[PDB]
Amino acid sequence: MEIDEGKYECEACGYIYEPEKGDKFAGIPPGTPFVDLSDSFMCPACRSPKNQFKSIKKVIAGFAENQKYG
Ligand SMILES: [Zn+2]
Repeated sequence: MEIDEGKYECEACGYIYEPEKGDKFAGIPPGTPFVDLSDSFMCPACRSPKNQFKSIKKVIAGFAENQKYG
């Protein structure tokens, strides 16, 4: 829907790694971008290899628009 804060999504299970928040569930603190994870980080939900994670900085959403932007 709307992401960009270095939020990565596991294409293997659908988990979302939070960099600024850190993988508190895996052991990684916040203030850390996914690109800085360990050389072999595993998903805390599906245990997949960090290489299975993929960023997602895109915003898609639009169901109603009764206006013309000014
Ligand atoms: Zn996963």
